[PDB]
Amino acid sequence: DPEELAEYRLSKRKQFEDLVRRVGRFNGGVWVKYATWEEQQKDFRRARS
Amino acid sequence: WAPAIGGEKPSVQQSAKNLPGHTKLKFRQTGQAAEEELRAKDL
Amino acid sequence: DMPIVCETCLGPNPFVRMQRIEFGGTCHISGRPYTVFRWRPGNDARYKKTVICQEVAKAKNVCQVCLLDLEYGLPVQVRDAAMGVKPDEEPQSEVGKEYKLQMEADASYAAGRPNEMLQKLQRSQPYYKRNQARVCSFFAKGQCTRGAECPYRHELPTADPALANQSYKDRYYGTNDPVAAKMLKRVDELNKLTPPEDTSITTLYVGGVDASITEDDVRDAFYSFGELASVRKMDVKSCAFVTYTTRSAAEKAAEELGGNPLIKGARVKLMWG
Amino acid sequence: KSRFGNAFHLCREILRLTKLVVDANVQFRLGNVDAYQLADGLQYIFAHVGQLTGMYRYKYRLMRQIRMCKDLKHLIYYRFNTGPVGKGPGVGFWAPMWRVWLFFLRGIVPLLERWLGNLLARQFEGRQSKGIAKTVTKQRIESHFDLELRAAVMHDILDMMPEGVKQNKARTILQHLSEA
Amino acid sequence: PVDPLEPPKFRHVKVPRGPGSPPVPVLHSPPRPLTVKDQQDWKIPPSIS
Amino acid sequence: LKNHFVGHVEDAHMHPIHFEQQYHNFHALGFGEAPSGIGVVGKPVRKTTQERKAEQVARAERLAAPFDPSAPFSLQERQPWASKTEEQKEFIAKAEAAKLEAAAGPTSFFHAKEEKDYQGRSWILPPRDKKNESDSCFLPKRWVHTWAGHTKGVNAVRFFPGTGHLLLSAGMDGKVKIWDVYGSGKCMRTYLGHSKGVRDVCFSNDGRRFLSTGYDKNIRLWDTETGQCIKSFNTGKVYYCVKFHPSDDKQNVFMSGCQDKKIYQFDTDTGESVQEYNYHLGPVNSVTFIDDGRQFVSTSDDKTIRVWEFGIPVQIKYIADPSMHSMPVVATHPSKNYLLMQSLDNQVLTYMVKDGRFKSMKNKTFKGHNACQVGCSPDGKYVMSGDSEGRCFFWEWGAPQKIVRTIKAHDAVCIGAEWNPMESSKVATCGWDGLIKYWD
RNA sequence: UGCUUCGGCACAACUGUUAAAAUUGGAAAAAUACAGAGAAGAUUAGCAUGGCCCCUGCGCAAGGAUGACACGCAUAAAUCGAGAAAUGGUU
RNA sequence: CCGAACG
RNA sequence: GUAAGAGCCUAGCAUUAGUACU
Ligand SMILES: [Mg+2]
Ligand SMILES: [Mg+2]
Ligand SMILES: [Mg+2]
Ligand SMILES: [Mg+2]
Ligand SMILES: [Mg+2]
Ligand SMILES: [Mg+2]
Ligand SMILES: [Zn+2]
Ligand SMILES: [Zn+2]
Repeated sequence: DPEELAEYRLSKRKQFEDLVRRVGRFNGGVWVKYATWEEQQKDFRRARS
Repeated sequence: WAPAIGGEKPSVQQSAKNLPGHTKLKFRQTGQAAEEELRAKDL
Repeated sequence: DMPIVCETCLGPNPFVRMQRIEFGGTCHISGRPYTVFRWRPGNDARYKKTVICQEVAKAKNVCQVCLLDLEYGLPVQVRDAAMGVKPDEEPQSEVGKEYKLQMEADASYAAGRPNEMLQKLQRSQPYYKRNQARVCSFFAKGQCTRGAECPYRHELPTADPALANQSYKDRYYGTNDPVAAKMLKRVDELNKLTPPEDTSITTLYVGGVDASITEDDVRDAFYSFGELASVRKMDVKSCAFVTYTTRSAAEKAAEELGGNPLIKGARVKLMWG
Repeated sequence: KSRFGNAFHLCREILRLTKLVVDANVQFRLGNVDAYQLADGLQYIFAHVGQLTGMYRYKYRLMRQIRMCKDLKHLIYYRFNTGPVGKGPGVGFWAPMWRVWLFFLRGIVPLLERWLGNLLARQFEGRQSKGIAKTVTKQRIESHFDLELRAAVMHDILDMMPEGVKQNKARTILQHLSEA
Repeated sequence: PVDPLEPPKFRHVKVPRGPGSPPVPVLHSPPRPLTVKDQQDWKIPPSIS
Repeated sequence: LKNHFVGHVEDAHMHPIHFEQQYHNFHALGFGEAPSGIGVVGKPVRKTTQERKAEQVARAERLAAPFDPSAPFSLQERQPWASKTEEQKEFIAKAEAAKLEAAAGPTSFFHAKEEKDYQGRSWILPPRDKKNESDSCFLPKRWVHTWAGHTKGVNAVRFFPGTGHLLLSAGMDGKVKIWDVYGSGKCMRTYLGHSKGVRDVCFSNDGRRFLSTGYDKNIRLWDTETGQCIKSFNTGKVYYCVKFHPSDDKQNVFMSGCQDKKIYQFDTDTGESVQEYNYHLGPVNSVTFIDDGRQFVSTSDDKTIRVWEFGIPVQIKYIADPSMHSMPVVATHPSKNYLLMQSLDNQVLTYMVKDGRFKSMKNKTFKGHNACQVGCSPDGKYVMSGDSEGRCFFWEWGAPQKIVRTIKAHDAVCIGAEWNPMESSKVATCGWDGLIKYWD
């Protein structure tokens, strides 16, 4: 859970940011996945954003 | 699927097509359908 | 149109010649080209220039030069600690930081009661000695030929060696800023009045009390932090005994009133009686 | 990554020519060369810029300065060697071809300052590779047509659908248009 | 005064465009009901190439 | 309600004398006029007629000088101006030379009753009462001992060569430790000095000396009985693998792998490095001697296993395949003909090395588990390894694809695994929980 | 230096991005080793699209493997109600 | 007439 | 066989701000 979590979270957030700068605007679907993932991480500042 | 949207120191790169040219406008004179000349007539 | 500057970083002269170098630098935080200002605070001074954007300055109410807060002149940590406010959320990345900036363009520090903590931990007169030449790096190595003429201080560096590596971004944001770290460890010791090995000594000595403060006035002082067992005046020493009924109440009274509180104006010291 | 363009190369062929000229005079001045050898070598430098510099590779319009200096050389050499004077080095009448290259340089100073300021700006500001508009050139003509064509069909699709119809069958309509 | 020989001093930075101005109420007339008929006369068969 | 941000900025217009005059009445003199029109600021910090006249005198005197129109002028001085505390700085520069040259201990806590036995014998002298159990090795069945005393997880333990009566392990607590197996099961004495956790263990031939590499970049060789440090070699490189040559002649020399990809063959006799092998490309993980100290094959983070000769600074042979994986642990098979390489892909590959003929024996490969030191059975029927979940795996020799024995040993990573050379079915397991178990 | 009632006046007025440095940090490259190329069978020309990807270029050209990337691998549950039956409580 | 880059 | 990139070690561009005690 510690600092191995945090870097898996860095990896999956960079994955999400990459996907979102690519595909985010032109085809929906993606922000729901990104936001539900950030909700799974119980990060609600991030998911609200 | 989605076009690029085109929203808008300054860069000092000067294009060749952006050098001064046609630096004054032609206006319509008396005889080329100027606006004050055309109120005068019944079109 | 005018720098946002610590009024220490303008020196004693009511008149300032300052050089205005528009697009003269990159903000040391937002990495942005901005208008730099350069000037000599006074005759013993060097030429200081602004270090950050004007916006990045007035965000955290810090000087454009010293990056210290504008109201109290203490690093952004010490003020954020006394402000009790959250860690900086602002993005460290510059893509992030510029995105935050271009957002805030298109659409909390002025309304606080003066914090006694910051006021207690600040300099009375201005640190003009911060506006002065660096130390002659050729005088250090013993190889300075410029003699007394050197515009650089002919002294050696007398500095903490963990210090002298300070980071702009960290002094602006508030993360591992060794100077404010030193300062908070200072206040940690001064907030550390030794509660002695004797657990049962339930009395606090109140010394340096000027005579116009009466025993019921110091009672009005100390009643808040716990029950008083007995308060005892002696103006000969200008001092007082105060015993409580519970140790933790005298601990409260030491901890809150150890950093030299002033009862009705008198600069008074506390000790474990 | 080390392929330089016509601005760099025109600048350095022009600097090679000024080196040649300056060096001709420095040879005269060190004493290694006569005044007659200096004059003949300067007129040689100015008549042989297509042989001595390679500057026409980076601005091929300066073939007309080279043709003009060749015509000037034919005329001057003909009128020079009339009589016993004959057929070799020794003619140093260099002001005609010198002024040909001075006209070249006056007219190309603004072009080259532009080009070199652009090179310096890309070096110091970086390439502005960001949302500046690409022309529709002959190689993009057919692909841009289809861009525009599909965008037009997409316009129409979104306007043709009734109010509560899932607006995502447009991709299959675009596939039907490809098929048709 | 700036040196006339001073080349361009700062490199240009790339950011994604911000959110924009805030949204505006969509002041529409009542939804007009899609029949199931007009749901079927906009069923687009899949394209078999 | 204010104009600027920190005050009010207002345009002004004066005549230029006034800015400068006031700026220099204060600037130079210290005290000047307030620009607000309110008083003055701060605290304060010609020519004549006889002197004027005397200068006129010297002028007319230089005029009275005789001029000789015949004489040229010469230049006499001709460039006189051109040809032209210290104590604190002396002390500071002394401190600079000091911090410059300075820019350019370990002890023992004995834990037995008495360090020697009844016959003047040191406790490391092998007891006679123990003999070899069975010519065949057997699989572990139950718990026997649990060697605890490690404040954090250990790196690995090793059985004392020949007799296997005691074992020495290095820990992430910073210490090397020695524990008895056959009698008391006690920690005999602690030996510390590593500035952080120690990295591995490799004992001397007869058990008198002991070399320990540390995460402090120091390789310290100390005693077994007396517990004194013999020497400590460091160069500023992080060490991973220690081994002295298995020959009894050159046991004074050891091996040292460092994440600088170099293998320093080190003199414990002289103290300075005897040989330097720099033919590796990535971090130095594992090294094992083969052919009776003749050949040493080294494991690298560039995924290559490189066999070399002792004394040959040119690598003998390199083996690095697209399916090769990180090699943290090498194990020397009893026959001296095989090596067990631990592959980061959760496998133990068996490589053949017989008389310089090294090949992949990709048929005899063990897999199924998840830097575990591989342990070899004394007769060669068993292979043991650590795994992710605290599990010790035992594979049969004829069937490395038939998982023989699964042992739930520890709660966390179990890296150290060693078959007792004197016992038949007692094993040693050591994990990253500070727990070590004995199997029987 | 003029002018001088020889007392003195007049004139002239604030350089320095202050370093011969000190740190200080970030960088492309090199080797190594990794591994090493669009489309649908193979082999292959490309021109695009999108952008916090750039490089070469004077570039509103052209090129960089169609410059790269992306490009979906949809373990994108795109998911659920209808009814009979039958069984469970209560009378 | 007349030569360079790129693909 | 392209030639792309990830990284490792070692790897010379920009900066002038900041150093306290009742
Ligand atoms: Mg294309
Ligand atoms: Mg292209
Ligand atoms: Mg091709
Ligand atoms: Mg492309
Ligand atoms: Mg093409
Ligand atoms: Mg091509
Ligand atoms: Zn300031
Ligand atoms: Zn000096």
